[PDB]
Amino acid sequence: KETAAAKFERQHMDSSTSAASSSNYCNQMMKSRNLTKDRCKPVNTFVHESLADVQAVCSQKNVACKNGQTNCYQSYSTMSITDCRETGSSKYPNCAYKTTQANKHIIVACEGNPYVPVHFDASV
Repeated sequence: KETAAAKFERQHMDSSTSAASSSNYCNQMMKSRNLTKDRCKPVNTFVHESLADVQAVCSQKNVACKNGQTNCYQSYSTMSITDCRETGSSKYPNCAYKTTQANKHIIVACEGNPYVPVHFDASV
């Protein structure tokens, strides 16, 4: 099956755009990366950076994840991100999101060898 590292790239990477271009970015990206297949995922963030700079965050500032684990790392620098959150008119299978573009540090959890990101924790 799909690895955890691969799932993180499918759900959170968008190196092909520098930022969200319009209010429909979340609606199309959510559908196209298959994040609405079984149900509407309520929150999800896309990162508009090269995959090498996001993988490097596993060698940056070690911090505690929101749930207590200690395999979390925070970016020394801010990154371009898009936050997608479900709207009031969202109704499966027609999931609807609100697009929010912004610049913040990212917090991810890392695992394996090579040691890479496997989950998006938060943006701060």
